[PDB]
Amino acid sequence: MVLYFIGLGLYDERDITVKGLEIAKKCDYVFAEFYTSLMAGTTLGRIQKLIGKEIRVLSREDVELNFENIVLPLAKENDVAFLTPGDPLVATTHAELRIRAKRAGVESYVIHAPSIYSAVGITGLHIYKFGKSATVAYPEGNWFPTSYYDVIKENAERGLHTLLFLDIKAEKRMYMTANEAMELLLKVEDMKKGGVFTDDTLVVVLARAGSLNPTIRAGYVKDLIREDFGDPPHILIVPGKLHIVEAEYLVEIAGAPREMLRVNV
Amino acid sequence: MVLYFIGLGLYDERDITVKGLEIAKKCDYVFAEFYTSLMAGTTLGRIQKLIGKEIRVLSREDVELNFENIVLPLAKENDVAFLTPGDPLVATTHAELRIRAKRAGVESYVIHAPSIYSAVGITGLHIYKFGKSATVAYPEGNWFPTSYYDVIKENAERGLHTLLFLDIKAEKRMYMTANEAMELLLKVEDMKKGGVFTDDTLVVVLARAGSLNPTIRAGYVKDLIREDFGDPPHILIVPGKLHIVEAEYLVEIAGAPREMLRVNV
Ligand SMILES: Nc1ncnc2c1ncn2[C@@H]1O[C@H](CSCC[C@H](N)C(=O)O)[C@@H](O)[C@H]1O
Ligand code: NA
Repeated sequence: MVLYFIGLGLYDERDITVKGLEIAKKCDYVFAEFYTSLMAGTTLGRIQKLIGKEIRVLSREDVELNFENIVLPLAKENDVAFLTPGDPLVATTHAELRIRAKRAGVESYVIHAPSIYSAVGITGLHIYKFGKSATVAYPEGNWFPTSYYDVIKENAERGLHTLLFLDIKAEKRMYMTANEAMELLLKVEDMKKGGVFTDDTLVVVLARAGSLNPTIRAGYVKDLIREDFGDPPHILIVPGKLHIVEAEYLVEIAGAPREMLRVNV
Repeated sequence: MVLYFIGLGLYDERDITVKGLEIAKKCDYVFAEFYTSLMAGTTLGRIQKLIGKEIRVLSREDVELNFENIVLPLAKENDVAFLTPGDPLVATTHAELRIRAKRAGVESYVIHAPSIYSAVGITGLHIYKFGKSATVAYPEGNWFPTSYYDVIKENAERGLHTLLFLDIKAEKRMYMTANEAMELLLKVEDMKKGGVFTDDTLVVVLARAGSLNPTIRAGYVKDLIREDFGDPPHILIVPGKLHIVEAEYLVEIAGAPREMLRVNV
């Protein structure tokens, strides 16, 4: 009669909380999805070994179209867990799944875990300063989406930072690199001409948040657009005007260029 | 030899990540601060038991003025951990502590944990739609803070949701309730008369996120301002423009008035 939405955390199998693990171990059935994000520092096998339960993976269609006939039926007579990377309900559509549970007479509880939304705090950028967030999508066919560029413009205009998620093809396991993200934004700038993203724009790249050795880099596009940030996934941030302490942290921790202490503060 | 910034999570000792627990267990010295937030479902005793180490609690003064005198010295010859509620670098000034560590020749690592910043997901509000965040502070003497009101105005203007961290006076055991926050806001509205926060404003309250049964309520200020939302900690959220599914979740899960199902596009 109970469904537990349990977050898996940022990087590897140890990013799940003690509460989430203990609850997952007591569940009769455990489902998981890895289409919204992928746990780059571990594997399904390692996660299954830690939880000590067989994990049935669900595709996007399984969830969005058939959550009520795949997961909920079992949650009516047993304790069921639904595992997701990061913090449950961060993914836009996930919250609605609790409404489906209700309508099916199934109770649901949420067990939180670290999310990139809060983990980006490791860049030294003040969390309260983040504005609306967005996702950089690949252009294709006759479709060139550029809304993420407008998001950056509006936030920046108000001195706010912009958290940018990069495109991902979970199934195909193909990621968009921060490098590719920068190339696309430069292309959009050439069309929009809004002076929002140029070779002189200061950006921050975060890779493998959650690991003991994440990659945190900050600098100007002209210098970072060809740098090697390691294996995906990458997160790109376009910070608004920086608080002095933010710039110093980037300089001291992320090896940012001295220049930003005077140019972007 | 090294310093660990380890987050403890939202509610109780089990909100720490497996990674954080296993590392905390093998540290020679463990320090902690419990003034940046309230973990209403645990005690120092329970935390010490889980980690199996004695924890020396530091005050805001100990940290902000003497971190390099109390913590760092030991990190030069031992493995030290500094524990904090939620995520160590979120809505705190702890990021700056890493600079002190570096300048002292001490390498540091960060172990994230569930944070209120991402936990807002349980409100059903799309996380990407939150804009600049703010803190509602207790007026002090003739000083009556009001900046948070302008933040709400800026966000609502963009149709973005506003997350409001609430004040805390740890040494006085004082934790601002959502009720007190709304009262202060109504008073600021009377002074500024910007039509930003009135009795008809839709607000969302999230109390004791992280527990298995947090209080999640949504509705008009006039109806919520005197409602008992349970023990602290609380956060107040003032949504911007709602998507259909957001409104639906507020009604179905947060008990909002069914008329809120209708949205003014
Ligand atoms: N579990 C919880 N439930 C509701 N509000 C919470 C909360 N934890 C923190 N808060 C809010 O956040 C404020 C502290 S700011 C510190 C946040 C912490 N670093 C984190 O990552 O979560 C509290 O005063 C309250 O306003
Ligand atoms: Na945000």
